[PDB]
Amino acid sequence: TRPANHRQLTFEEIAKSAKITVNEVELLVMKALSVGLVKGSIDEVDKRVHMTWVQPRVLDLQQIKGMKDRLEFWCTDVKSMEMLVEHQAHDILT
Amino acid sequence: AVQKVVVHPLVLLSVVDHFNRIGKVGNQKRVVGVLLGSWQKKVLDVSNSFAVPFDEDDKDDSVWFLDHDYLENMYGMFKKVNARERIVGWYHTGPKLHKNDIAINELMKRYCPNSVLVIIDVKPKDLGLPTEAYISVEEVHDDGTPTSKTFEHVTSEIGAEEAEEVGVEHLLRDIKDTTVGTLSQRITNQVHGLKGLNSKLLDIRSYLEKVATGKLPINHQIIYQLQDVFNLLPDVSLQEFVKAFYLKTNDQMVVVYLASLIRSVVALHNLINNKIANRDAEKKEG
Amino acid sequence: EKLVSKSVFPEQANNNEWARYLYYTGRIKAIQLEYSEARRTMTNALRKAPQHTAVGFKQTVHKLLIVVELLLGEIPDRLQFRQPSLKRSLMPYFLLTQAVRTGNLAKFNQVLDQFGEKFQADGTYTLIIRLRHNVIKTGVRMISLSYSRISLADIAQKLQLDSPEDAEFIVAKAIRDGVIEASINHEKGYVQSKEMIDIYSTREPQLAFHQRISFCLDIHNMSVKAMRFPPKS
Amino acid sequence: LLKLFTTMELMRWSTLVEDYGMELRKGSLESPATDVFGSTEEGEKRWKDLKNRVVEHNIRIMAKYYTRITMKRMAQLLDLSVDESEAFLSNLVVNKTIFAKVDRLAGIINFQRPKDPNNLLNDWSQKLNSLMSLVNKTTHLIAKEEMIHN
Amino acid sequence: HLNKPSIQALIHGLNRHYYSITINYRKNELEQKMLLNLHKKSWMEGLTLQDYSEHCKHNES
Amino acid sequence: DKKFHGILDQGEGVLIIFDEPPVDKTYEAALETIQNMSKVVDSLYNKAKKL
Repeated sequence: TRPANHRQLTFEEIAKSAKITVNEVELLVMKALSVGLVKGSIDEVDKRVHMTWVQPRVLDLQQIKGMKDRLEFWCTDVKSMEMLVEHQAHDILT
Repeated sequence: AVQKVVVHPLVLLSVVDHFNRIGKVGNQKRVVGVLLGSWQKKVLDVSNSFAVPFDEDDKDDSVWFLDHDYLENMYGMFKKVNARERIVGWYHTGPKLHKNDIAINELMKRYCPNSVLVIIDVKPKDLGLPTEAYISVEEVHDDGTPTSKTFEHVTSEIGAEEAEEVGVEHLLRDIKDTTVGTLSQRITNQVHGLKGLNSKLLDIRSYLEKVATGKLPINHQIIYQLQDVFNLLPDVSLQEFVKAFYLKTNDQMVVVYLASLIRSVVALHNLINNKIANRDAEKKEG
Repeated sequence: EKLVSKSVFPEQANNNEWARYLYYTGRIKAIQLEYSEARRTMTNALRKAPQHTAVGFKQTVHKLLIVVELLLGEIPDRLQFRQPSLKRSLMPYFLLTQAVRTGNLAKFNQVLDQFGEKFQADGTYTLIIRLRHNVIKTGVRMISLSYSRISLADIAQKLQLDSPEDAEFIVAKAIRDGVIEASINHEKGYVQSKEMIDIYSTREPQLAFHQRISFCLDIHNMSVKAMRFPPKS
Repeated sequence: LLKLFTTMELMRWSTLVEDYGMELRKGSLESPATDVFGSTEEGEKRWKDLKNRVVEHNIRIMAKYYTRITMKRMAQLLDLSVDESEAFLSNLVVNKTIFAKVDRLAGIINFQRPKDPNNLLNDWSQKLNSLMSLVNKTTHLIAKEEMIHN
Repeated sequence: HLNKPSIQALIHGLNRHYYSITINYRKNELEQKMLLNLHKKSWMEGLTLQDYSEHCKHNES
Repeated sequence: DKKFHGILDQGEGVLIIFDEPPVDKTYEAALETIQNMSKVVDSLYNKAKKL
């Protein structure tokens, strides 16, 4: 549910969702990352668990609909930068 | 499992010939043939092929005929000519698989159990890689779904052994690009990459639209793999990376600057040397 | 000032001329109160002087450069005043630049009283008059270049400003006018200087390399472009 | 007890002794205790070494996963005081057991190595190379399902 | 054109018992395009950034 | 004396240990080259005097 860019998770937000005290959100992520359900890293000075995923989940129509809408944006940018290169370097493009 | 099916240049140049042989008179869809080649650790080497009389009907999509004796006798001759080739699969130039592929593949399984079908899109000449290699697997689909035949995919790559390589290199000899690349060709290598990445992303979008609009079945697998690619993005906006990018971009500009200066002083020196050259010859003419 | 505004000086112009136009524009810009650009053109105009032929032009430009620089808050280069050709010519300005760094207004007025009249002939008296009521800026720069959190009351002590309140307008004004890069936190009366960053990790070095490479490449084109291969005889 | 030392998870010593101390040290008729952790002088030293061995493994799991764990929170997680835990980490770093830089000022035990620019972008490049591979592999799988589900 | 009598052959009987016939290859489109794939790179290539560790070493070198 | 790479900050009573990054030879080869090409541009002048 993270917005992707804000892949960090404040200790409070994790502790509030699972109604688990902050002292054990530290160990909960410790497990979940232990079995192989995550490939992130844990911070304690800030206690935001930086997250990087290699464990995907099954999808849903709305999830896929949402996943495609993001991808339409991605190809829009990939198309735009392609034009800004082909047009720019037309003489050299050869 | 076959990690790769390296298709040699000669096969795709006989298939093209095979398509032309027939389509020129008997206008028809995919032309089916047999694919010979030597095995390796896991990478199947395709080194030659031949045609097999194949006739099909758009009705019932199972009134076909792939000759057995012609396939048997042909290979009887070829093992005589060269003995390192065993029948390893079949090829058809129809860009989209047919309903007849599974049944016919079962046949070619009678000659090579690990049979791989390589679809050569002879007609198209496009982004690239005109070969698509497929296997046959019958699994319980772990995740509780009907069983069926299906064609699993195997990575395809086009390579060349020494002998064909010499022939191919001369065979073009009029459109080959310089191997050095040079600035002109390197940049075109990137406008080409951008066009592809968009093209691949657009095939992804259409399918996601199809699953989104229901017209296609939610794979439930490989569907979230595309979700894997969607998490592996860089997130460049991160400050610590933003600093580290300017450093390397700045680390390189000071070399293009030193490169630029050397090319300038050499340029001026060449004009001064030339200005002396024509001037000295100018006075010396008198 | 108008004529230069609409007119465009041919870029592919004689070095001799390019040097001249830069001085006249520098003179115009300096009077128009566009100081910062006055230095950039005048220093560039000086750089284009015909090495050692024009003892005069270098004399006058240095005359404006020294006065132009002072009004902007920069103490000019000392190697100037010792040079042979400009030694006695700029010595009249010498006593001035010493005055500004000393900030001894009484000394500054004394010089204008004596050497001031000579300035008029050079066509600079007016610019010096600007300085007399602008000597405070540099000392505001000197304080901002060395101190990084100087309390306002301290600024008043080290710049001779009459009151701690008076400096605030001058301290801000120098801050306001971009002679400093500091922020006056009035909550507790301290002129914080800007925390300088690691530029090499920011985009400044790349931009400086671009203007450099564009000119370097252009030099190659200009050299190659002419190359004046005589029509093969 | 064997599994805990192969389980890549934090194992609190006080939990371990409270859970396995009686069965191991004291023993019983059903559990024939061993002389390794007996009350003898040499046994007790082994018991101190078990607390040392347990602490080290908690360190490695700390090093593998954490990046910046404050000294106190690290102290609580090893069952040591602020000072001792500092020494134990220091003895490890000096012996090159693990990589730690105890920023004693703020109580920070940063683990991640300094990030050189050549690696930072290179790691990003590896992400993109894998992503480009996924896009093709997912495309082929997409072109597969369009063919089969005609 | 296309050749001159090769010496390493003129000795083994040419224009004396066997003569050469100009050899010309009927390559046509739809065949060159399929051979161009022999060394063709791919979309991924051209966006791979090299690696900076050996790039910095190479630039320095 | 360049014994160990660090710095003593007095306002916090701390010794900031750190690692010295290399001298990035590439920039040293460029700075030496700039002076090199600075000398060649001079010798171009002399060819220019001949006119």
